[PDB]
Amino acid sequence: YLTHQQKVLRLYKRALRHLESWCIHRDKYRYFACLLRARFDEHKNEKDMVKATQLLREAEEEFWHGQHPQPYIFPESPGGTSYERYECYKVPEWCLDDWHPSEKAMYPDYFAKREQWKKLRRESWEREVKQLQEETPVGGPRTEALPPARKQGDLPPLWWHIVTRPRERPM
Amino acid sequence: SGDHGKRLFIIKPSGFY
Amino acid sequence: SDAPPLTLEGIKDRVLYVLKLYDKIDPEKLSVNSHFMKDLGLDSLDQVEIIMAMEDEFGFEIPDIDAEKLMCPQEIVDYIADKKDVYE
Amino acid sequence: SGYTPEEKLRLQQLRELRRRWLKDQELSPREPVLPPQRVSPVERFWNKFLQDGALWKNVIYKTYRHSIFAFTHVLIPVWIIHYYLKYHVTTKPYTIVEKKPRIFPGDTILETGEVIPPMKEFPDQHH
Amino acid sequence: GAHLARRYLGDASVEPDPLRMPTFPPDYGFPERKEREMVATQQEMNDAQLVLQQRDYCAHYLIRFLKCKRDSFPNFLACKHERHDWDYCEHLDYVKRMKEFERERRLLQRKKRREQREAD
Amino acid sequence: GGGAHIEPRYRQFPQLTRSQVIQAEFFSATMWFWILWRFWHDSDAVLGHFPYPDPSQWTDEELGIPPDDE
Amino acid sequence: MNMFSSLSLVTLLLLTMPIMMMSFNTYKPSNYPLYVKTAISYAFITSMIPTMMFIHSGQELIISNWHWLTIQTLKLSLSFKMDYFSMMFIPVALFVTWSIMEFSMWYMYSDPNINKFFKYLLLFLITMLILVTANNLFQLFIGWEGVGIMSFLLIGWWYGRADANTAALQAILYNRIGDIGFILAMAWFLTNLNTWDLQQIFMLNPSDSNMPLIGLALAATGKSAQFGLHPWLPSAMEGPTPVSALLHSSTMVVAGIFLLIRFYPLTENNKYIQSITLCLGAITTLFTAMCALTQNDIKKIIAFSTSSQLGLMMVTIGINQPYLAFLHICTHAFFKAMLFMCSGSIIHSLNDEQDIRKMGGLFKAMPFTTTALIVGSLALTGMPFLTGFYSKDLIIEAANTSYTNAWALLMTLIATSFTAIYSTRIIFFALLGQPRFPTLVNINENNPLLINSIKRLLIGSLFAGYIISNNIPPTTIPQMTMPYYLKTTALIVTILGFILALEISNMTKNLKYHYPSNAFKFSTLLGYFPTIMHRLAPYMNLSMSQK
Amino acid sequence: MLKYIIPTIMLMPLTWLSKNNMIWVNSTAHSLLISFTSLLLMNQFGDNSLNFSLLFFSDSLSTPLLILTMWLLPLMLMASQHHLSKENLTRKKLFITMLISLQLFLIMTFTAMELILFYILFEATLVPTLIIITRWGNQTERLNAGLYFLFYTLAGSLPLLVALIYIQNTVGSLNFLMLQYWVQPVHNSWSNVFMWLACMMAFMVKMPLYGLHLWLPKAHVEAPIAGSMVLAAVLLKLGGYGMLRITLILNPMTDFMAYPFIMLSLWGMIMTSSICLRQTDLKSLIAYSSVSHMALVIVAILIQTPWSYMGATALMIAHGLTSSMLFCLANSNYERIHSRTMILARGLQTLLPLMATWWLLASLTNLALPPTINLIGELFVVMSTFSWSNITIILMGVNMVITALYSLYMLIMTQRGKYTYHINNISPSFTRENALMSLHILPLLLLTLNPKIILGPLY
Amino acid sequence: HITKDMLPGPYPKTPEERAAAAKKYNMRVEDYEPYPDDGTGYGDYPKLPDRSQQERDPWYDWDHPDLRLNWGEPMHWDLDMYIRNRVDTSPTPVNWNLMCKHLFGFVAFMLFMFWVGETYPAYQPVGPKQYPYNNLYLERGGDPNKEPEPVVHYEI
Amino acid sequence: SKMELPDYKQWKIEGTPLETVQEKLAARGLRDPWGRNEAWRYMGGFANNVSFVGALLKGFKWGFAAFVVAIGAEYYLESQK
Ligand SMILES: C[C@H](CCC(=O)O)[C@H]1CC[C@H]2[C@@H]3[C@H](O)C[C@@H]4C[C@H](O)CC[C@]4(C)[C@H]3C[C@H](O)[C@]12C
Ligand SMILES: *C(=O)CCCCCCCCCCCCC
Repeated sequence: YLTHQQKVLRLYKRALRHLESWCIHRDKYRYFACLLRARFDEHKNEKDMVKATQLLREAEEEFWHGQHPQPYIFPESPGGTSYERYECYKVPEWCLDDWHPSEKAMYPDYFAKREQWKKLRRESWEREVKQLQEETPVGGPRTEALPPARKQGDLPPLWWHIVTRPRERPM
Repeated sequence: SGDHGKRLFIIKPSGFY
Repeated sequence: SDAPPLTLEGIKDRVLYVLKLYDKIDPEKLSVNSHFMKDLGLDSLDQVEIIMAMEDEFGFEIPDIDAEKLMCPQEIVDYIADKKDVYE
Repeated sequence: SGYTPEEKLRLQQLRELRRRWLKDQELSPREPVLPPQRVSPVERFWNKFLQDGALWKNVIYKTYRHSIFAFTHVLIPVWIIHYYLKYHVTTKPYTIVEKKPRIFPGDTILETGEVIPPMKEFPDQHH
Repeated sequence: GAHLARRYLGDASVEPDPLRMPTFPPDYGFPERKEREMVATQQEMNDAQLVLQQRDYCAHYLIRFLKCKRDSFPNFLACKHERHDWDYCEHLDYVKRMKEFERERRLLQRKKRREQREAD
Repeated sequence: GGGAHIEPRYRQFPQLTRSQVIQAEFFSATMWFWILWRFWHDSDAVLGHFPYPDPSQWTDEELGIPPDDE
Repeated sequence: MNMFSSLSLVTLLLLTMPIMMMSFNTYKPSNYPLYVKTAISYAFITSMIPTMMFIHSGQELIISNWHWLTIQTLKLSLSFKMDYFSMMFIPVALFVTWSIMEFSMWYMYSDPNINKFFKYLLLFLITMLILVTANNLFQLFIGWEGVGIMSFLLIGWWYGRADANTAALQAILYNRIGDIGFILAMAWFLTNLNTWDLQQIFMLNPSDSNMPLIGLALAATGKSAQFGLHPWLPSAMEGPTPVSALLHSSTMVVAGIFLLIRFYPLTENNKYIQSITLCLGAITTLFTAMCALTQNDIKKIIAFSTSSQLGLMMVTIGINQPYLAFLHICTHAFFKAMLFMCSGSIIHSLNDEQDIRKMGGLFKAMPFTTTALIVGSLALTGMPFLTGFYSKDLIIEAANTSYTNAWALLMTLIATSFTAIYSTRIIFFALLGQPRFPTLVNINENNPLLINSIKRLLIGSLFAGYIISNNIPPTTIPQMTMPYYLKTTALIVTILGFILALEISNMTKNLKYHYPSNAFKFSTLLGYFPTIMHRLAPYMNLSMSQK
Repeated sequence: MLKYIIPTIMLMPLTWLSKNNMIWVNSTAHSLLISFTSLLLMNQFGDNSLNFSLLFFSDSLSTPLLILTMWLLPLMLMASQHHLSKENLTRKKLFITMLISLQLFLIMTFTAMELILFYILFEATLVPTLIIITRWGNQTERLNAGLYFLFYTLAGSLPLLVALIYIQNTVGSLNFLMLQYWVQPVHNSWSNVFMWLACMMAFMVKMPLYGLHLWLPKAHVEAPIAGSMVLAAVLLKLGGYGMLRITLILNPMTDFMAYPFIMLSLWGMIMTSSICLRQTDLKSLIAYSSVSHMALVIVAILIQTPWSYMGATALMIAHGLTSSMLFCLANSNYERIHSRTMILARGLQTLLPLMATWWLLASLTNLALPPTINLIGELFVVMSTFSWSNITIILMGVNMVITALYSLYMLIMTQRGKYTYHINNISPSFTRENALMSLHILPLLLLTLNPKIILGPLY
Repeated sequence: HITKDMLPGPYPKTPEERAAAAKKYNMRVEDYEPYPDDGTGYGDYPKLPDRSQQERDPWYDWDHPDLRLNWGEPMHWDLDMYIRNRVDTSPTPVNWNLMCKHLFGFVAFMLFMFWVGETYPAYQPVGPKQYPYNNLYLERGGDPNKEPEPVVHYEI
Repeated sequence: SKMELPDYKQWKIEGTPLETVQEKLAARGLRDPWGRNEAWRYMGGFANNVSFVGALLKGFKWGFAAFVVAIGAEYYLESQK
């Protein structure tokens, strides 16, 4: 749903690129982007909610008849060339423990530093959940927010997986 | 490669076997 | 891709120049903590242009939500580096 | 709405370790420590023999690669192919066929010794 | 083509049948028609081994050009003197062919212009 | 691995190397040379090596068309 | 004779042993990229040695070194009918890929699968060589399918990519349908005739042969990415440009044409079959190019440029001009391979980007690419005294100078015209114009092989066409007599594209508005063929499968 | 063939009397040696087959299966000891003993020179097969599958048993060689119709033919790795061998009788093939592979042309090697992710580098990559079928096109994509697995060097 | 090892059966609905909108990211068919009803023109070609016994 | 790196066709908010863009210079045999 306000911003954000796609040239697009800007400024001060409902409806059908068949896309996003083009090069962080000691011994700096992640994963384990138990709504969480740590030097609850994720470009 | 150090770790299954 | 590495400090001056290329952003009012809504007086319409300028300045698309919450340069700096895995 | 107070600090809470999670990837200079592996005497000579450099010295190394592969992979199979055809494939009937040579006026044969007639008298056009 | 409409839009009867021709007698309107002497002989063509699509009346001229190519190796352009003979000779056949294309048409026009009064 | 042969730049025109400029322009110069040389040497091929007979100007003199009265 | 025979097959046997180095031996690590390339270097030189004998002496030997099976009254064998086609074609594929192999070292520099790629790149060459030299359907068919397997893997090189997995399958799915016609020939010949080797069919010279040719047309369709079986070719550009250039723009999609040339004797006789071929070639070339004028990504335009060119290749078959169709493919192979490599310069220059709306001004930033992109397009445009002219001009004269279908024949004049319409867009959008590339520009072609590779191909696009056209044997009639407007209708109509295209290019800068055109959306979306087919049929089989 | 029979038998005492911890040691080595000796049967002749005694005989049609058949046995022991390790010695040897017996019950099955003998030995095979699945099956949830086996014997074996015995009284004897000279034309009459069905129906359940295939997919859910491999490697081929065998005495009546089967067979392929796509179960789709494949063999037999039988011989050998490999390949996950769910795990290429190779290498043969034997047979079917009726080409055309779909669907759905995050136990490929798989592709490919042996006596 | 009742069951013939039924699938009874009761007998599994998994936005973080599915979600009956590579129903810029009509017209015209072209083909203003030796009948493997009927081409 | 940046004030619509864009939007009652952003695209030599004819007349005199020498050699050489 995203409430009324967000929809215009998400539409306004998306609207420009397609316009830029048809006009292409920066100076040309910049010209009609201001003309496009001249639109949403007029209806910036609209207050009556039903009045604001009808206007945005038009921006849907109106946009549906202006969209470029081949708009420009950043390669690293859906519709881009570089989407899911380097996923395989990311590797699970949990495969190390199966490493033969020959491979493991090559990296003494790494594992000794890893032990401060597993140790930091387990020593902080018991406390963090208790932080959430009282911070979790009764009968089931209402929303998917994740509260932060609420003490000195406390890890955020459920932090391991997010932090321990790969890098965009590992090699 | 193009800089001193910046040698990134390699994560893989245990290929010794 | 040869070797154009990036650094946390380096992104900072890039952010400012994108913020310097904004006509409305006075050079003397441009700072890391300059909240767009308050310190720079830049509204949602103005902010999107910067984020759009940023998207063309880094070659990565920011999703819808990740452009809304950026109402100061520090969030962007806290945001770009996290996206581009920049650690040093 | 900007990042909420919980959001604002929480990302740094994770971003502290997310970035540090990249720091563990830092590698020791000695890596990848791997066994020396055997070096056959074929390599041993050319490891030092080619370290001086320059145009003259390394072309023979280029020619060596070309020459060694030539015998093993060009001169050997071509020799081998010859024997196969020359004593096993041809000996069978209708094995290797060839479209017969073209015949033109006034050409002499060798097996027979005969000579083809020339062509008729051209009208001597403006040519 | 200007004549194309004269068939699919004009009176196609005068427009010849490009396949069935010659429809009227070859000797029609032409007494003592010469048989086009064939310079190249059946064994010579077999000796040449050319593709039958190339064994038309001007085979003799063509045969020489090919031989020069074989002799001219590595050169290929030497036979231009011989090249200018056959291809320019076939141009005479090319023109001579078009005579069949129209000569039949005029007999139909000749016939039409003759029987029209007979029936009217 | 030559030690950062060319540095990057920020909003500036990237550095141009002498090898590319010499080779590109040397190669670029050679691009149009083959056009002129071939054109002049055998311009016979540009617009038909031989003329085409004018179909409208031919004659019943050689076409063998019987006279109209006949 | 014996030298000619031995040197005929040394090349193939030369390529095999390097592959064995991946099963046995750990001799030379960290050199496979360069190591593999040199085989193609030597392969071209040695292969030309039979060629030069082939040119001078016209020696077309048949070699059957090993017998592999014999069933009752039908005998199989590993025969090598060294004939016109492979002797001249193989050198083209060898050298055309020579640049690609050397170039690919830098293009795929960051890939740890570079050895796998070099390993697999050669494997495709293995298929084509035996495929082209195949003297029999069975031997031919094995390669006829071999490319598909390599085609799938090389298309889906980035196995993480969602579309790449589908895209490789998408190519496969159409490819499978191709063999259906192929097997019919195999079935028809064994059923009616009693052998599959190409020799006996030409020996018996069937009087009535309508059905197997229909299979050949259908089989050629699948491998020729023609109208009806086109949609898969565009989707194969997801892979590396060398994969696209080497396979889907140089040789792989031309196999369907290749066989039709191999079976020229049968198709020609029944002009109805010739009529069948023209209809596909006519409709395909017009549609393929027509969509290219609109598509944004350059590689998409490049792919359709081959697709439109492919139409002429088939069209030449429809007029009983086999060796000429062979020429266009080889001449097309000379430069179209370069274009994608040159376009790769744009792809690598802009940090893996293809959309031309963020391109422009590379004339001074990348003159060398502008010195190489321009050159190849000239032959494609039909410019005189270029590899395209040495076939386009000669063949285009046959397009309207033989018994044809008017409606289909008109499709030829448009095709040549649309060929150059998109070409100015690529150069104008990418090379000329104001700088539209992003702020952080990494325009630096400082790699040796790229410079070296671009050099070598640029030689072929120019010198080869005259050499070949002045060195090929006479296998047809020289058709030079025709009205001058019909003589160079390509030149008359090719320039018309410039006039309208240049007007459009000027109309690009003009600050006038954009209008959604039905002839644009239809042509921009590729005429609804992919989207409608990629959404109708998939539901039917899966949804109805449960029943 | 006593030379082959007895050495297998003594392996049963080998299990009991061997070093308790060396039961896996001796079995493979001792069993393997038998595999090498298996080759000696290949002393075939052009015209006459190889007949030893009044009981046992071998020929081109049965020779490759015998050599193939024994080959499987060591592999089944290999694939099992991981999960049989959980079992105790007192009950562990019970698993090997049954497998050893089934080898005796099989080799003699393909060399029975008397049809009743063939039938007898053939019938007993279900006991080793069933007890293998039932007692030592991972599932014991009362699938109620007794109906199928109840139905099978009622409509299959039992009518077949009576059918055979009826022939012996009339002709005089049921020796397979003897019928080669005393077979008589079987005119179209009501009685022979029923004989024809009983003489054919039993096998169709085991090919399995279309409409009767409901039982096969469920088996691999229950049967452990060992049972599954033999089911498609061996047990399915029994029907084909019998059908190829008994069909010597069904002329000319088989002509009109064939059509109802053929349409099921020809149409069943596309239905069976496309159903592969909707099979959410690894083992089911792997099972479905056999269903469509064998349908080709059936038609080749019914058209009963000299060319066709060559394809079935090649096809029968070809498929069994592949699917038997596939079960272990897919089963290799069941020993890691502890289920048969295809979609659950993905992208095995990164966590198991080599393993994706085997999926690639084996998948090609399934989709008939030339010149592999698979295409040699499958293609031979197309040639022979087309002569029967040109319209048949379309069904073959579509089926092969469909074949590539699932041939690559699992190879895509499992060997690519993001590693499942919550999955964290993906261990490196084991030596047992690496070697065990290699035993399949190698001979399957190496047969391409000398495919002549697997062309049936027709060649 | 899940409880029996926590597995798909017969059609809930009364809302009270739905009230407990939707609890097994965890779905709100308001959206939960079993497929229509008939001989079909799918059970009581959710009758979710028959749509494409692609619809769920990728940038949402799920427990099955590429699958874009949340753990414990009630799967789709045709889920194995609606996955990304399989059946997809992403909206298009142009109407499906119009696009199908537009595409058919394009082809339906193309075929018609070819028939006219094949009913009105092209031929240059020239007659039939001429070949001596009675059309090379003997050179095409003709019969020596029978003399080909002469086809003589005169000068012209 | 330190990565010195160019001065933003250097890139302005003045002296470039961007200026007259502001003129048109100025006439309509508006102004371009990113004119200086695009200025670098038309400054520092980036304004210099060669028209299609220029792409069709690249190095003509360099080609034409040798063209005179190319045909000139034949003219005198033919006289000198
Ligand atoms: C056979 C020889 C082993 C010598 C050694 O290990 O000391 C190895 C060493 C490096 C190899 C060579 C390198 O791989 C590259 C050489 C240059 C060309 O690429 C052709 C192959 C080429 C000619 C190879 C032939 C052969 O495999 C070589 C020569
Ligand atoms: C057909 O192929 C060309 C048709 C072009 C139109 C020409 C119609 C008018 C021509 C009249 C003068 C030439 C007549 C031979």
